[PDB]
Amino acid sequence: DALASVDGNNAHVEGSRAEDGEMKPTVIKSNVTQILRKVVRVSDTANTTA
Amino acid sequence: VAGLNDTHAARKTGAFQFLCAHGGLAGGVVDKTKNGPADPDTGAVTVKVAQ
Repeated sequence: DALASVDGNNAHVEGSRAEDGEMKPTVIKSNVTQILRKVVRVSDTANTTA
Repeated sequence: VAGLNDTHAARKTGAFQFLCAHGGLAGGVVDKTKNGPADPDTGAVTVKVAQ
């Protein structure tokens, strides 16, 4: 929710009323996780050799 | 919905009937004629109509 852009023309009268509202959103930044998998299948016979 | 400051419409709270198994609406108020939906788990109907 960083600040707004500077208003270099922020000049007003001495007897003026405020202007309209300043409704701003509530922007959110989001992300999602990722599943990393590593499978390894080795026969039992190959596990007995030397 | 953002941008509208006060031009929004009023709000209403779910009354005793809405929060129950009303089973339909007749506009801005719950309907007083249609029996509520039967509980899926059990065979109960908590919103009935006098015979």
